[PDB]
Amino acid sequence: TKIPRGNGPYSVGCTDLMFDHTNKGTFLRLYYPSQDNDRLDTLWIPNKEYFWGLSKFLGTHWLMGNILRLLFGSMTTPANWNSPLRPGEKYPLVVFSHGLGAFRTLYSAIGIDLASHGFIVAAVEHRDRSASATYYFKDQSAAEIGDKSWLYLRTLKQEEETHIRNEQVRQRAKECSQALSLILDIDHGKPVKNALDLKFDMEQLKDSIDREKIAVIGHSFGGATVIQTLSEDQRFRCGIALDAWMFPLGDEVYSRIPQPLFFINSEYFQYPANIIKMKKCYSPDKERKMITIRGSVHQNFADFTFATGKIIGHMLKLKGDIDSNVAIDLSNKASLAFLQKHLGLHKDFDQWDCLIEGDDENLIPGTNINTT
Repeated sequence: TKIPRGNGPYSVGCTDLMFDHTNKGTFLRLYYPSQDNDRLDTLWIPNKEYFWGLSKFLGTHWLMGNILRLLFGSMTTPANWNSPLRPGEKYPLVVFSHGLGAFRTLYSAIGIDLASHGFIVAAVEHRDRSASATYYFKDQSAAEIGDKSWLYLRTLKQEEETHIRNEQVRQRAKECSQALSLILDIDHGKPVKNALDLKFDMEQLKDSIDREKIAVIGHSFGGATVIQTLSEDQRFRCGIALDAWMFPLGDEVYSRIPQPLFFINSEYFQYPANIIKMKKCYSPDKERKMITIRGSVHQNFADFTFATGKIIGHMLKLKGDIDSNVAIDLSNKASLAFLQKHLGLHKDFDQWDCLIEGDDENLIPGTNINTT
């Protein structure tokens, strides 16, 4: 695999958690500091139907689905599948929200890097029909047999976009808050039966969370989801929006976000109608920071930027002018510095405080889009 290993000192484990088993329950992929580092064997895209959904998302035919599966169906991401959680420390928690057409496993480069620095990361899978695909179970017996019900991305008419994208962002925010509540309840001993039968004992998570140190992060639609989530749920102490797509948000939200918020943008994705909405979040009584990564594209924040070579990836707009490892390192280091500042962590991530200010050859303070 060319998804980078995390740069921090902790070994990284990965598992999946679904509870309850229904379409209204929570589904997430967990990245976490692992006690041991025995093999990097997590499967990146774990089911054939995700490839089918990606093909529908792309507007391609039957054939693209099977082809993606042949190329990437056995690819790993560098985490220890179902490895025990590293004991004896409480970890800060990130809930992560994916973009339109994505699903929970496609931001492992970020999730694994955070976990390697001592975070637990809960990457939610949304059931708002913004994921290319997702699944749930119609009853407990279906969960026991592994009898999955698939839900695929909803395509919208233009007259639908304003109302449905706003309904979806509100559902997404609810799903982020629900995921946080599930993890906090497990932390304080709620018995949970994972609807997935996996060799990770969820009781390991009891007393494992630093409950004051919680953040929400997300890409694209997931960046709008950060803002909607912060507005509704003050258990989240700060947010980081990766190339936020601001269209889904209602006007009411802009004034209702007390928490610190960091915008990390790609150079080649942003446009004035979107940036003006980020600017609406600024106020002298609030902490808002923005940086833009030079030479990057929207896909630099997701794992398909690592899936292909330099030339095909550039042609497919999965890669920008900047090296993908260089770009994700800048985003991850700036994120860590921001998290340390606003969660009050006692780590050394303040070595990267300069990146929050845009002070790097590969960063722009603020944005290239000067509109206001």
